Amino acid sequence: RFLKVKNWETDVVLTDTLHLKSTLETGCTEHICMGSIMLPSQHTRKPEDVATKDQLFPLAKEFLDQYYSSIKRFGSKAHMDRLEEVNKEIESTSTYQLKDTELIYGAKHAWRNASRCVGRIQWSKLQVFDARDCTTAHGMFNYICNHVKYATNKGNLRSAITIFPQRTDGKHDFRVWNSQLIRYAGYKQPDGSTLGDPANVQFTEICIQQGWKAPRGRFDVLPLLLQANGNDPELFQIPPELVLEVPIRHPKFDWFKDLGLKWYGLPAVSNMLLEIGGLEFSACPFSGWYMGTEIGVRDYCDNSRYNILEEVAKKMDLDMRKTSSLWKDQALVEINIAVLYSFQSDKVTIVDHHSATESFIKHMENEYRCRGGCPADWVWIVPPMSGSITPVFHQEMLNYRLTPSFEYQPDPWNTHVW
Ligand code: HEM
Ligand SMILES: CNCc1cc(-c2cc(C)cc(N)n2)cc(C(F)(F)F)c1
Ligand SMILES: C[C@H](O)[C@H](O)[C@H]1CNc2nc(N)[nH]c(=O)c2N1
Ligand SMILES: [Zn+2]
Repeated sequence: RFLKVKNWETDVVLTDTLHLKSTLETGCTEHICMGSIMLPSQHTRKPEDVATKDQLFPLAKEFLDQYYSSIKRFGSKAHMDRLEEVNKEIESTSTYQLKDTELIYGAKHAWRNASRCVGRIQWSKLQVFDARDCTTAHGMFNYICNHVKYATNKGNLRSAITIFPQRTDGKHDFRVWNSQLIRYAGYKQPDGSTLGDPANVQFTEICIQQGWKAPRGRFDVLPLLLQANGNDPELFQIPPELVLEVPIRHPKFDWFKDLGLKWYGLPAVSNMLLEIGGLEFSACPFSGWYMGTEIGVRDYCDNSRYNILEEVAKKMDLDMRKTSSLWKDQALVEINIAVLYSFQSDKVTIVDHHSATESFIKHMENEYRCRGGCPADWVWIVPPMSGSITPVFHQEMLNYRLTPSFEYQPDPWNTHVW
């Protein structure tokens, strides 16, 4: 009931007691482990799972008890009256509203509890933008531009989240239909192949079906498609001066510029759902900075993404006949050297997978010491390249689900009553 986790590189043992406070389920049973299912049935919030008023107060109490425990005023009159006040408000409204202080605590701890995030060492330095007074898609557009400009900070990137009004009935739902705020377009070709980013080919067409005029090229920054209070979503173009991009060059290979690759500086997930004290925030774009491998390995070299191992090994002139020449591996390392070098020489914040995984072990030690545990998903924490030469490969990690949390949710174009 007080489980142990070992680092087999260092023989370090940590003791997890935090998992006891866990409430959500994981998908695994005593007889089957689901730790490699990408979007487990549990990790999703459908708009039908509107917690009724009966369900709402325990969730509200539980969250309020840890918040007041966090500010060392647990059990005081202030806690008791806030407990009573929200109880009364859930009676009256069948929902309730978070204080600004409770919203910042909730948001920071959803990040803190994100077992799949390797960058959590920074969880307490997060800038919370309260957009719960927003009412229109134009207002959403304005909040989001302000978020991008703030978080980008001229390349000195700053973590942030913008929180739009919470779900109520489920049919009046604020949603950012983009999966990230800044993404490159993807166009299918007349010959079947794909221009830009194959991930977004359906989303790119949805923007055109709603009227987007596509420059039909590679790295075309998509428009924001914003839905407000359940209304049909409307297209907006982020001012280009607000979208900071890094041209990718290599510190040895001068032919690397002619590849003509670039990437945006700001990773800003926009499709997920923030859950706090039983309330569901369907639109909550949050941004940080990139770990290099996200761009260099997954974005650039996933078979179904930009898939550039081909041309890079070509220009490196590699033994591309044999599978066992590791030409793929060889081109992958050079590509990721280039991503880091470009961002750093341009003063845009980026972290390499070695520094990031070291910081997460260090972060893990802090959580087990001053919190009693740290939920962690090894399948996601280990970087997609050079796994065992980073310290997180050798670290045992207990995965469990704590609230407040970030959840996945259906893409809005499958649930929307147009
Ligand atoms: C500050 C710098 C940050 C870095 C370097 C970072 C890094 C990462 C990486 C590498 C992943 C794996 C995703 C993938 O490989 O496709 C991830 C996932 C994730 N990040 Fe972080 N992140 C940062 C900040 C944040 C912030 C500010 C939030 C929210 C406020 C956040 C929440 C999440 C969540 C919720 C997931 C995974 C969702 C899931 O499937 O469970 N991260 N992050
Ligand atoms: C390969 N990058 C795609 C991807 C990136 C990120 C992400 C998010 C943040 C705030 C920072 C960062 N550095 N990355 C999060 C996800 C997801 F969807 F898992 F949450 C996916
Ligand atoms: C099948 C598997 O669950 C899926 O490929 C996961 C594995 N681990 C991952 N880890 C990270 N960081 N990001 C991912 O997209 C994935 N994908
Ligand atoms: Zn399991």
